[PDB]
Amino acid sequence: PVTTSFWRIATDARTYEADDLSGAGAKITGGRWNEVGVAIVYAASSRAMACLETVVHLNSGGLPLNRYLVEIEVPDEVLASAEVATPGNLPVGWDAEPAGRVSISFGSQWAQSQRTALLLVPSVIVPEETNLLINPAHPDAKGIKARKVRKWLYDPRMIR
Amino acid sequence: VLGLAKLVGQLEDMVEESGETDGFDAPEWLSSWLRQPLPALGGVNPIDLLDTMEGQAVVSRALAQIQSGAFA
Repeated sequence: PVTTSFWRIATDARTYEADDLSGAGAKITGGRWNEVGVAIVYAASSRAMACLETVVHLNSGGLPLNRYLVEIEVPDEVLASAEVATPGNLPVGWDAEPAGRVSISFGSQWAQSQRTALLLVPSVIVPEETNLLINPAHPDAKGIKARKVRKWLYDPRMIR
Repeated sequence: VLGLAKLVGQLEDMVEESGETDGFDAPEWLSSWLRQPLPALGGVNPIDLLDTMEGQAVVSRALAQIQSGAFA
């Protein structure tokens, strides 16, 4: 392949879809690495990690949501240009729970500087493994594609 | 003031937009969620934060992120 896949477990909403690459959802709510009003796409380096970040970390099991596994195909030359943040080089406090100013500010500086289109960050759940942030405003984000590949059905609170 | 009705409404709107409302008991689901550790908030039960306006905002944001897909 000349692409590398990252993963979301996402829903359709009223004004954006599960395969959105505009960062509409995170723009509305904010997140660990972005302010309300700043659009960013959050994806995980494995499908397992997407489940931990999306379902387990927010304890959202048991909701009758129509969740989709979304594959985000990132051009390898764009990934090669990504910034890599690690627990070792991030500012102290990036892993605060609830997320606070350190990670949000770091993410904001990265987004507004447009240093790179992609930022790889550690997960607060498993710091050794990574999530991907995509800045849709960055010129280099051109060529990234997203598609629903199947329903996501694994729900630890599912009743048989 | 807990303002559970506002959180229930938020949850009902989310399921209406993003899932299936038929058969879904939102106050029942919210009751359990509020009383279970929320890893995104460091393992605290969301109900314990509803005594301040700041805590209310934090819990509402976490609930909203269930739909938005921002990592918390």
